[PDB]
Amino acid sequence: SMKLDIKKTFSNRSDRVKGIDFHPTEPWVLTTLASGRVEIWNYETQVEVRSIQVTETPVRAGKFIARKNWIIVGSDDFRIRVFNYNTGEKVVDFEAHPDYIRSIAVHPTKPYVLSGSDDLTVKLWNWENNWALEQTFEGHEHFVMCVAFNPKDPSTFASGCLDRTVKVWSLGQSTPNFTLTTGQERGVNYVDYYPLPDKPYMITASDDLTIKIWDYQTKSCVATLEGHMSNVSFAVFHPTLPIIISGSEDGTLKIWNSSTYKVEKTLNVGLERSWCIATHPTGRKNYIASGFDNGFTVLSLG
Repeated sequence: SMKLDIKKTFSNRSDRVKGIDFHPTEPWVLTTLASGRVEIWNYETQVEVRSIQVTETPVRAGKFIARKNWIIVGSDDFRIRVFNYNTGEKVVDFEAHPDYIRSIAVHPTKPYVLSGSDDLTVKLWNWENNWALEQTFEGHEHFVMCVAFNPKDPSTFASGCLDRTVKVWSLGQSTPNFTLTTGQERGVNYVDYYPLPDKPYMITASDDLTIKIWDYQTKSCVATLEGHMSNVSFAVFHPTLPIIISGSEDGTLKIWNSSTYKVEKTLNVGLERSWCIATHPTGRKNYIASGFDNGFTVLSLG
C-alpha cells in the first residue's frame, strides 16, 4: 500500500541513452548516448544547456562533478574524458582501460573516480594527482558492469559483475572485503547502496529477471523482487521515498515498496528498452530520470 503522485517533468527523444545523471544545484540532467553524443538538458526550461559529439563509439558512463564544474564520461573507445560544462573545454582525455568502460563513480568528497571495465577490473583515478592511476582492483572474472561508492563509508565501494558476484572493496587493499555470490546466474548488471544510515542494504539487478536486496553485514539476501519480463538493467533505492525503482529491457519502470518488496506501480513511458537511472542527489521534487532506446524522461514523484 502506498500513495504515489508521479508527474512527467520533461521527456525528449534521442538515440539510445546509456548513462544519465542529475546536477545537484542546477536543474540539469546529463545523458550519454550510444551514438557517442552527450547532452545536458535543463528539464525545467526544456532547453539544451550544452551537447558534445564526444566520440563515434557508445558513451555508457557519465557523471557530473559539480564542485569542479565538470562532466566525466567513459566510452567504448576505452577513454575517459572530462569537459567543463560552462566553457566546453576538454579538461582531460586518456585511455583508462584496454576495453569498454561500463560504469563511472565519483567519490563524494575526495578527488577520486572509479571506472569499471570489460577488462575485468576497477581502476581508481586521482584528479588532484594529475589523474594518476592510483590502484587497479583485480578479482572479477567477467565484465565489471557497475561500480558505486558506499555513500555512508566511501572508503569502500561495490562492483557488480557478469561473473555473478558483487565484490566490496576498501581503497588501498587489493582483495575484496567480501564477495557476494548472488545466485543471479546470468550476471550482475547493477549494484546500488541504500543511502540512509538505518539499513546496511545494497541491491543488485540481473539479466535473469530478478532484483535482490542484501544486508552487507550478514551478507544475506533480504528479498528477491520478481516481475520484470526481460533483462533488468538497474534497480536503485530512492533517497527520500520508501521505494525501489527498476527498469528493464521489457520497456517498463517498476516502483516497488521498500518495506514489503511488492510492486506498487509499473510505468510504460513508451521509449522501448530502459537502460539507466538517476535520482536527484538532494531529493529535489523526488526527481528521477531514466534513459531508454528512444530517449529519456524526467519524473517528479510524491
